[PDB]
Amino acid sequence: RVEYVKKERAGLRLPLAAWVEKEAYKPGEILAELPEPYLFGDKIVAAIDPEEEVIAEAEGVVHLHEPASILVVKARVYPFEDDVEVSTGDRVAPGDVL
Amino acid sequence: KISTSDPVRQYLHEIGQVPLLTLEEEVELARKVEEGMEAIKKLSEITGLDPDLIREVVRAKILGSARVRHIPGLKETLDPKTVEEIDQKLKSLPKEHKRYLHIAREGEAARQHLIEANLRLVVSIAKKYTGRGLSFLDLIQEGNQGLIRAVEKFEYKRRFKFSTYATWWIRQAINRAIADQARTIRIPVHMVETINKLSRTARQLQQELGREPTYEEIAEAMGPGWDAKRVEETLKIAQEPVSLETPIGDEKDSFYGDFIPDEHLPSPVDAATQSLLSEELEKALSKLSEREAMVLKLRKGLIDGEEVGAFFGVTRERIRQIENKALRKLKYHESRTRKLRDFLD
Repeated sequence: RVEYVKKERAGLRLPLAAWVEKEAYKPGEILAELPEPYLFGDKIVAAIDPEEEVIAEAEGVVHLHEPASILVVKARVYPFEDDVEVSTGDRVAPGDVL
Repeated sequence: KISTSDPVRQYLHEIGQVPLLTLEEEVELARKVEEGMEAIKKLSEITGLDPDLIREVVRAKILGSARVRHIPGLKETLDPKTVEEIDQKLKSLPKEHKRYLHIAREGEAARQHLIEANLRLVVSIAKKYTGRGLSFLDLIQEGNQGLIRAVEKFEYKRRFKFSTYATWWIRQAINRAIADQARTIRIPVHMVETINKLSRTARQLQQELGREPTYEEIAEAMGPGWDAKRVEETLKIAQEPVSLETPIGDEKDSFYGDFIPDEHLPSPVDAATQSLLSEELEKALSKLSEREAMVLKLRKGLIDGEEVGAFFGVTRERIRQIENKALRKLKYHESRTRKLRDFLD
């Protein structure tokens, strides 16, 4: 698990900057967000933003590190239903019986 | 083994394990603390369950089981059925709604760490409001009573750091804790202050004259409504109570206590008086015409000692009427057989 970010490229990450760069939270240009290799799901421009903020106007800001937390835990993605005992874990995405 | 070295060691470790980043992680847990309230206030807008409920069932799901709701507080809530059924309603919430609970949980969770972290900040301040009348651990304790108090009030949206915001609250806590638990006898904060100035001026007074000021000088110096009467009155209360138990005279076995007499009790020559009084008064109380005698026997005698609201239904005139005549007729048959003459009382 990794915590915060800064700048170099933003790919396969969270919904944070998803608003900073309207293209993917207003329209659907995140697939065109790549600058040039097209004519010839997460990913961003070469490098455009620096920290954890809100950009109506750079208001909620916070410039800081990026932690690499090693939490020894077992991360399941697509758990399924086993109903012998009480339905443990979870389902694919719908119900959350946890 | 000798306390505090542990209670300090207890968080130097944890803190020493997780000192939350000055901005980042304080902001992290900060943000994850407001969306808590937001969430819960909204859950309530859907569950009908009072904010207390939603706020109480999310804590018991994270920090402690049924056990926590049973001992700290009695059984108003069923260990099983109550809580479980409350949370049972949070799962029934649609995706959109079950969304906040998942937040409410992680949030309270966030409230945990943030507080645990700044536990070193407490003792720091606490390291100064030391000499007053509050144990050091106690000081720390009511000190946390202002820190966690901060957690509710903070506004991460307002960019000012946390550490410094807790400062105020914390110091506020310790201060009330000083005005409350420091003495055996309780005095108001108003008089509390009124005592410092009154002791703070004595200082500049010791400074010159040489004479430990008369209640006149100290009175002038202080200000407006300060009369010599007041200061002599305001200092008696200043002094701290004296031990009922203290080495008296030639400090040996003789304990200060035997030196204070008793009173509520009728020392024999008082009980002996009741038996004569009571038996004699009641006697003369039998050679009178029931009425007035009784209403005045029961009036001054029984309930609580208003000639008007005196007798049952007869007017004031027949009240006084038989009164001054009966009472007085009473006095002159007793004076004869001198029973009550010698003022027993």
